[PDB]
Amino acid sequence: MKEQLEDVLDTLTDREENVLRLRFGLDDGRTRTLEEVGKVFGVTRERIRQIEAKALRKLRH
Amino acid sequence: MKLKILDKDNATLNVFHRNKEHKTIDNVPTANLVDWYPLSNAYEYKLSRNGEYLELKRLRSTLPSSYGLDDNNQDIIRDNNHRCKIGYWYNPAVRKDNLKIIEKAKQYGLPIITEEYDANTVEQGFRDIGVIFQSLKTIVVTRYLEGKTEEELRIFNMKSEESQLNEALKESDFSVDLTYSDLGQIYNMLLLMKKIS
Repeated sequence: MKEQLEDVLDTLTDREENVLRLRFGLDDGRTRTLEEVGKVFGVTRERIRQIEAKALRKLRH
Repeated sequence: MKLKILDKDNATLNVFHRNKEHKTIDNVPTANLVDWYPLSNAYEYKLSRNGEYLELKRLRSTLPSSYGLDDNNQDIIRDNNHRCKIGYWYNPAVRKDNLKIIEKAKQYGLPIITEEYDANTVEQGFRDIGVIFQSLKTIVVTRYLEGKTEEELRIFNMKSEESQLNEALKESDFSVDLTYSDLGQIYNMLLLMKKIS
């Protein structure tokens, strides 16, 4: 799943790859909450959750 | 906007054109990347109508207003000191604000994209910025629990950390999102440094 992510994020815009990256804390190591990520990118939590719902769903087809 | 750093001699950039048409600029320089590339998260580059310029676009975001562009003002977007030219990658404005960011990262004690770095330095960079974030939320809740007076107890402290941070940032200081924005842009810098290795 770690190798598939680095290709699934390359199919997303940088601003989405970065919210998923910040949230899940790939290079960060630690995990960021929905609110923190929402503060970093200046957007609501529901939107971030929509990005997650767009990325995690891409790992199917 | 998609910056795909290929072989570490150049890169390619995927941007929108006209009404969401797809265009790609090859032979994109990775050195002196500080100059033209925006670290904002609230802006992105868009190919000019007569495609020889990359001009800024303000995204829907509650982030601060960098680069002097507050609202996709066409008279500013089309200005030569607020847009890049394909071939001669200046910025500009972008260079100023990005230099300010690189000053902030210097203040925090994080490796910057202007000087020498390897994978180790960048890894340490992310490792430290994580500490910075954690400390930031910790302080954002610490200096918040002074009202009380005993309303916290074991009723407020109930789950979850997401809820706690929501209720705490709901009435937090206005500067918090500015600092968070700074950290965001710095994070983008560290990310650029990471993918350049």
